[PDB]
Amino acid sequence: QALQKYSTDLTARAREGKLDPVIGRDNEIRRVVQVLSRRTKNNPVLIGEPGVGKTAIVEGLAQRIVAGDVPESLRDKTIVALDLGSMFEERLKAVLDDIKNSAGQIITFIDELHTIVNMIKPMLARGELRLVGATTLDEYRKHIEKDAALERRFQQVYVGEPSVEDTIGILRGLKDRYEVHHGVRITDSALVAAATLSDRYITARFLPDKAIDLVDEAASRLRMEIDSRPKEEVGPDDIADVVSAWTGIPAGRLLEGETAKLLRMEDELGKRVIGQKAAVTAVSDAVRRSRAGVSDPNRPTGAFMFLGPTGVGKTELAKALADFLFDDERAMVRIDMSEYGEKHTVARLIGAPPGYVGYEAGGQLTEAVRRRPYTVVLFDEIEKAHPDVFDVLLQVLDEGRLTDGHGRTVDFRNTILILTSNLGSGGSAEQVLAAVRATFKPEFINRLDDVLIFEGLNPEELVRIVDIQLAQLGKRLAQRRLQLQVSLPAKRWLAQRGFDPVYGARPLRRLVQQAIGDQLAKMLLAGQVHDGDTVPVNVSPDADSL
Amino acid sequence: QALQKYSTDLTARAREGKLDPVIGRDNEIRRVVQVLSRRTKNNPVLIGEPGVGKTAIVEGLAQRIVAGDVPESLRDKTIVALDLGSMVRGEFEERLKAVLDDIKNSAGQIITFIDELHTIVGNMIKPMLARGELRLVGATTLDEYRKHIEKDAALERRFQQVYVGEPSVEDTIGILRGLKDRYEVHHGVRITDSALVAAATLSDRYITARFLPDKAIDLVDEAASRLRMEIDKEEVGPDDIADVVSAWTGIPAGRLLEGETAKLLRMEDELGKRVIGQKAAVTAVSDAVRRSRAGVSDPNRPTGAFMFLGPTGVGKTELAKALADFLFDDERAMVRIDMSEYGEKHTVARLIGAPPGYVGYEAGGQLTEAVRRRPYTVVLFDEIEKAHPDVFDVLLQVLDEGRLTDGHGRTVDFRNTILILTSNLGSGGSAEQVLAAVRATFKPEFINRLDDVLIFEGLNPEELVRIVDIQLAQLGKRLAQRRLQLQVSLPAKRWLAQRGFDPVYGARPLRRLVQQAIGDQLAKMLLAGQVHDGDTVPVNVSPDADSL
Amino acid sequence: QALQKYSTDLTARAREGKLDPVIGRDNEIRRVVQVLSRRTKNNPVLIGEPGVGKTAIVEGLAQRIVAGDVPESLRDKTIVALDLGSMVAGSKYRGEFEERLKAVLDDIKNSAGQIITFIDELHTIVGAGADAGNMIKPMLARGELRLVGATTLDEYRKHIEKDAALERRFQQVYVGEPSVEDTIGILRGLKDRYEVHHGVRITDSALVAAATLSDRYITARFLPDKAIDLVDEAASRLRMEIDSRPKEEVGPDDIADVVSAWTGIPAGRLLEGETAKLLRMEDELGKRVIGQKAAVTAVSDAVRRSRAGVSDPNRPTGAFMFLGPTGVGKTELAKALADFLFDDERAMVRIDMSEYGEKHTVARLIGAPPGYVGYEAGGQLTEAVRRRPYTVVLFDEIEKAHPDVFDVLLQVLDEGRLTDGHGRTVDFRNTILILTSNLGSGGSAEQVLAAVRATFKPEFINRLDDVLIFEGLNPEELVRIVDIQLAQLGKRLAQRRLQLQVSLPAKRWLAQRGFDPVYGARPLRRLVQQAIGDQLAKMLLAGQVHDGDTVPVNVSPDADSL
Ligand SMILES: Nc1ncnc2c1ncn2[C@@H]1O[C@H](COP(=O)(O)OP(=O)(O)OP(O)(O)=S)[C@@H](O)[C@H]1O
Ligand SMILES: Nc1ncnc2c1ncn2[C@@H]1O[C@H](COP(=O)(O)OP(=O)(O)OP(O)(O)=S)[C@@H](O)[C@H]1O
Ligand SMILES: Nc1ncnc2c1ncn2[C@@H]1O[C@H](COP(=O)(O)OP(=O)(O)OP(O)(O)=S)[C@@H](O)[C@H]1O
Ligand SMILES: Nc1ncnc2c1ncn2[C@@H]1O[C@H](COP(=O)(O)OP(=O)(O)OP(O)(O)=S)[C@@H](O)[C@H]1O
Ligand SMILES: Nc1ncnc2c1ncn2[C@@H]1O[C@H](COP(=O)(O)OP(=O)(O)O)[C@@H](O)[C@H]1O
Ligand SMILES: Nc1ncnc2c1ncn2[C@@H]1O[C@H](COP(=O)(O)OP(=O)(O)O)[C@@H](O)[C@H]1O
Repeated sequence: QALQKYSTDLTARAREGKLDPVIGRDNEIRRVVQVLSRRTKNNPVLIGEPGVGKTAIVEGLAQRIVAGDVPESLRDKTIVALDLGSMFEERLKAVLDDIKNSAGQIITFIDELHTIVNMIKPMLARGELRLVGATTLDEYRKHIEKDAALERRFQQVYVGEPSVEDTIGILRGLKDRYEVHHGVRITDSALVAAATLSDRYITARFLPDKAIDLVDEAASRLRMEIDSRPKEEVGPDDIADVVSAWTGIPAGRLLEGETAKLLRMEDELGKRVIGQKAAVTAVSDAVRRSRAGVSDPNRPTGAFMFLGPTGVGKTELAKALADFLFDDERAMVRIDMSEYGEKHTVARLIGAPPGYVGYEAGGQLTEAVRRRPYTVVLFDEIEKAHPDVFDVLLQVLDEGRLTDGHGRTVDFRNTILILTSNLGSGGSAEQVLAAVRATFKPEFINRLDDVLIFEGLNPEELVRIVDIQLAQLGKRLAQRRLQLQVSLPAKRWLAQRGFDPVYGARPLRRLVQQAIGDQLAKMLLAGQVHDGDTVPVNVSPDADSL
Repeated sequence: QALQKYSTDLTARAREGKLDPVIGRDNEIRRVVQVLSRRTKNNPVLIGEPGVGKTAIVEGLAQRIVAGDVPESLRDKTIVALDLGSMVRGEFEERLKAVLDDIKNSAGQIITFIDELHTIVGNMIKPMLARGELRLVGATTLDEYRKHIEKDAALERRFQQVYVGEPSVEDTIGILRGLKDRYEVHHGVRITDSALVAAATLSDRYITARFLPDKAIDLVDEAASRLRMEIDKEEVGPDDIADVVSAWTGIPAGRLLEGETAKLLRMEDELGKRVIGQKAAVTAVSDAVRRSRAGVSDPNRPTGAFMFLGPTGVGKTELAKALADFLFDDERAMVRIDMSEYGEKHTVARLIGAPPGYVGYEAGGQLTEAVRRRPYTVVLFDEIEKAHPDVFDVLLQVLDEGRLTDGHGRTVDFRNTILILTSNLGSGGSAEQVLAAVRATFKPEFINRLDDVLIFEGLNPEELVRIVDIQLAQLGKRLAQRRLQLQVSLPAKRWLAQRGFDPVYGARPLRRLVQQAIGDQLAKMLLAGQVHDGDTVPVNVSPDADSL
Repeated sequence: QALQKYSTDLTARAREGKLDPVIGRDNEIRRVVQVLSRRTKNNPVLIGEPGVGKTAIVEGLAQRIVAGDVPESLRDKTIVALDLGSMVAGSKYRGEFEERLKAVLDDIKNSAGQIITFIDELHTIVGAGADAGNMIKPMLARGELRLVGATTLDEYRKHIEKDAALERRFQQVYVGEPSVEDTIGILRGLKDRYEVHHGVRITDSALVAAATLSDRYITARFLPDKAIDLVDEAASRLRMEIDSRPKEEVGPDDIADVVSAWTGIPAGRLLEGETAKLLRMEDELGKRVIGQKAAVTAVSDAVRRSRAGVSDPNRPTGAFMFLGPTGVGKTELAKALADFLFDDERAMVRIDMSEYGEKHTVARLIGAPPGYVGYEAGGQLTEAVRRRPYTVVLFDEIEKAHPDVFDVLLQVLDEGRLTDGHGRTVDFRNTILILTSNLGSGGSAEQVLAAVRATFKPEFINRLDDVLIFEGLNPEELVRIVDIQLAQLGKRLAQRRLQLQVSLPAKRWLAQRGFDPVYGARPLRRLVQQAIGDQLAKMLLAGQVHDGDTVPVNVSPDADSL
């Protein structure tokens, strides 16, 4: 009776009727009471993530106890809690004396007992206090997993997060508490919008609490825009607005200007990547079948690998892909699989486990994808890595998460995966087909999307490349204001001279440099071509004079 | 008695009987009390898997003590337990000093007991131990003990191992039927020997993660608690436990019954639910697998060594994928190893990997390292005709004695696997020259040890509708995220046949050919509009191609 | 009060008589004394493989000091048993172990030079750092403390010789293991302690037999304790047999009982029943091999000699190579032998020499040198033989491996020696090597005894024992062969309750078809299968046959039928 202050009550609140809204999970409450009425491995704990409603689980348990659906050994059982805000070791003895001397009738519920585990171990060894708790999977696995002394008295009970149809009524039961501060109307449309939008896209928090914070920030945004400079009720708009401002991944109804660009991706990308019709069709069909919600929910929103002959665009295409989605090139995650020539370099992209020298440094991939999980990762020269990182990527595909040294889990269900190589480089189709089937096991290539092949450059395809390179050189030497004047004969001359179909486009850059920049840099330092000038070029018998 | 707050007693509470009697395992107690009665290398250590009865044996010895039956040397000597999860950076050695000093000044032979001491061992107990005043009785698991007590120990010269592997079905049944009344008063429902034996056998067979003496008690107590809660049937029975096992694993209560008759009679269209046509082949293979597990064939032979060849794209692999699915409860079990690279004399060592210290050693062989683990697979062999006439010697050794040797030195076992040697021979002959070519190309005596050599019959120009129909029934699940139903029309569905067969690789493309077309041709409607989740999406056969 | 809670008094312990009476080893005690009595750098360190008594010498020195048998400047020195496990243990702060170590050193150097110190297993002296076990190094090289130590060879080399400037202040006393006679002396000295502990008696013949067996069968540990452990084990077993059970002393065969109760070796003095089985061997082995009377006698005589006590203790128990026509029963004779003296057909180590046609494939039964891929795994054969040191090695058809693998057996034989990757050695001294072949193939004994000579070498044929030649299958005895096969089949038909009623003409046609002169009885098991097992399988799953029916067979004009 001397515990009423250091610990609150759930028997008085039961009768006095005030209780947070509880719905569903009745099978879970039945499981809880069934495992409580056992002889061994009784008094379970709750496993999950922030935003399940496990306090709500035990609250519904208490409400059903006070209503009465219990077995014979549960005469209301007066379940209680032990306040962690009750924080020396002398008081705890008398605090636990009431629980011990009880008949197991004032059993307690230690909310978040993860870190409490000296004192309560022998006090539990006799089987007198239930010590029911509520923790998460990471804390179970790092705290109470290896100790065989306590895993004989704890039978975990897993819980299911997404419950959209009941989150509707949950919002119904909590909508009132937010219509008082925010003088706003969150319509049923807003309820079922918060319920059915942020689940697949904002998978960084969890539905029952991310949906509460979504409507909270939406009501705050509405009460904000109410003033002089920004609607009178939350609808299907401010919800999507808050969806956009979280973790960077855009997800709404439609931005009313993005539907056009997406229809025009193939054409828009053809001005930076040239040729590869099959490749552009396949890489375009891959993102449109995702932005619309057609793609599968447990998979990276894009994952394939291509290869072929050199100098064709295997990197330029991925770089243009990073360009057209983030508007800048630096927003791509790029790690080159060339340096991974030994086995033990797995911890370079994973981070060393607790207890070694480089411990707080974190990985190079998982740390860059944990925060801002929408960028595109480029695995340049995947063929070079030790055939053990391929086993990590095996887990990555078709599962969508990986663990690093510290024991946390990050998600990969909204990113794009690009891998490249040049296997064979001389086989037309069957040699390279058998080679890619033989170098990576058929159980890893099974999961992938289409493995693409680039075809190579041709004469008609090189004049446009020359035009692109010349426009680029203009952009470069525009800051000394020496805009170019080049003739179509010289254009075709370059496009013809640099053509050899074994190296691709790199000889064209080499020829452009050695042919123009040579003479241009020779003149620009001897004077007479000073700033604000336009130089012409003309095909000389062998060279091209200026 | 000064710091007895991290220590529990075993004889005091034995003077009350709050322990469980441990009938059975009376050899181990005699072995332990014999070891503990020596002069050097005393204080044994119990080595065995988890939840095997390690704590049960020491408690049984404690109870035999409190009764009094051992030699009077060990008589009148108590035991004290310890919990290490209460001690644990630092001050663990300080409390270790406290407890060791307590034991030391106790000035007697008060035996200790330290569970899973592989976390304790270090150099702080050996000067205490090589003097003869304390007696510690520890316990751990086999591989763990091999880790912490062999490399950094140098102490193994003063520890004696004791082995407790696992009880058997008949023994855990006696254990259960001994430990029944306690629960018949805890809950109190009723108990049946049928339920006990069913729990024992079903746990042993299907709960392949935990072990017997605690695994059985767990299931029994769970079923009893569920049937006490159900009163929200005053007995537990075999079904009353099979339901729990089904809820646990996922496999329903039906298949969790007799596994010979009701299984070998399911060799029916349950295969034909995944394969289409080829009922003759399915019947032949079913008879071969039925008669093979009868119990009269030699105990050293693959469970089947048949092969099937002919036209591709007819579902040659699909038969095997469905076969492994039905038998081993998984279709991700077959392992395909192409006989293409094996066209060179030297490369036959690729599927084994001969020497330790050469290029391919750690990777093992392609065949063995994928068989010694998961010895339930269904190995496939593409284009068996192109493999050099030296791997056939390996195959002979396989299907003449159910074992093989890798390079590491291990022995892989083949007495419960299934071989399947696909091919592509027989391009011109119907049934007359295909067998002659198979006889002439391969060694005509190697084929003798094989089973039926059936050839897959071609697909009826009508019987492509069934395969494409299973395909459509499948792809109907694809757009279940927006509940957009699909249309069917015999002109459209049969339009897939004559334009997707391409009779050099059967229906290889018949998945992509239709999926890309329909999916990516409707994928723009799925963003613009024109459909909602009740629309048949009527697709028609336009004058030339398949528009909507 | 400094070295009062971090140390005991070994001298006072010996004064209280609670130590064991060291016997012998006066050379090493004299060396330790004439080192400990030096002027500067007086610190001996007892070095030697583990188990040979590296501490016993220190207890001996303590006893000698207590008794007063030491030179003038060594009386009343009270050697101290220092320890560091209880100094570095409780300390979680900056500079706290240093205050304790300095207090101990100060308490030593305040008193006169009469606190001779003793740290056991001093390979635990280089740690404690984080400048520890290193401040203690000026005092060492000045003769302030004496610091008698004791460390194993391996730990010494691994932990100290990496710290050369510290190893200089030490002196090594190589404590080699004793021989059998000294071991008998020590055992006879210690007999009374165990005779008092266990209320039994121990015979001198038992002590001698222990000291002799513990040297010939347990070749992984060392003598002065490897022997004592057996005496203790047998005393304890006899005690347990006396108690708890409603001619009370250990004997010289209980020790053999122990040393056979582990390691599997049947070493003993032919207890009863065993002799009956050995005398009844040629016939008992005949029930599984019919014919070859010449060979069974040889192997039987080998086993008889080896277990009767007349055989060279350092050479294998036999190295037979028998060869002959195809399908005569060579591998089957070997398997029947292994089944005889083990009753476990899968407890022998057969290796198929048909695989080693390549040169480099020998590495599987040796290992790999240090610095290569598979090194810590070992060798297959060596690993299989290091445990179970009683198997029956076999070499299936050793004619394929090209003549280089013949240069490992060349010294496996005649010594029972083999050295794997790690540099270890294993003993084949109590195995039966057996290697078949197929030279000849029809030729007479003087046309195959030329094949052996022209294939192998003199250095090889000289190693192995008699080269048994196998006769051809007598056309008569195949009836008994078919009898054996039908018995094995009936044994396979035991989960059900079926029997057979095999008729004499059926058995005759069976022995008549499937014994072609070039391949012997090999095409008989497959014929039995395809003519009985499959016929019954088609006849059991489809009714018309049920368990219990004494199924008869017939001799129908066509292939055999029911
Ligand atoms: N289709 C193309 N469109 C635009 N630029 C291209 C194209 N093909 C090649 N290039 C240019 O040629 C060079 C090749 O770029 P990359 O894509 O990095 O080379 P690659 O095709 O990936 O071959 P490797 O294996 O990486 S050397 C770059 O300077 C590109 O700008
Ligand atoms: N022979 C036996 N007699 C009575 N009870 C037994 C017997 N064997 C097992 N048990 C019971 O089965 C349970 C086994 O659990 P433990 O004793 O913890 O197992 P263990 O041998 O300590 O190995 P771990 O640590 O559990 S993997 C005990 O609670 C016993 O009551
Ligand atoms: N000369 C001896 N006289 C009497 N007993 C001996 C003698 N040599 C060895 N022993 C006994 O043989 C055993 C050897 O044990 P120890 O010498 O203490 O072990 P150790 O020599 O320190 O080897 P390590 O490195 O500690 S495992 C003890 O039981 C000794 O009593
Ligand atoms: N005297 C015999 N007693 C029993 N079985 C025999 C006898 N002679 C031959 N056999 C049988 O003949 C068959 C072949 O015997 P194996 O010894 O295995 O052949 P093999 O001696 O190894 O000949 P190769 O050269 O290796 S093919 C087995 O089924 C034996 O049971
Ligand atoms: N099913 C539900 N319906 C309505 N409100 C709920 C429900 N579950 C929880 N709540 C309320 O929302 C909050 C959720 O937070 P909390 O339960 O602490 O999350 P967690 O379970 O991760 O600890 C609680 O304070 C509770 O009052
Ligand atoms: N009899 C069949 N039953 C079901 N699907 C079949 C059948 N024959 C072919 N298929 C289809 O063809 C696809 C590929 O055929 P597959 O067997 O992989 O090619 P191959 O026979 O050349 O190895 C299967 O995934 C399946 O969709």
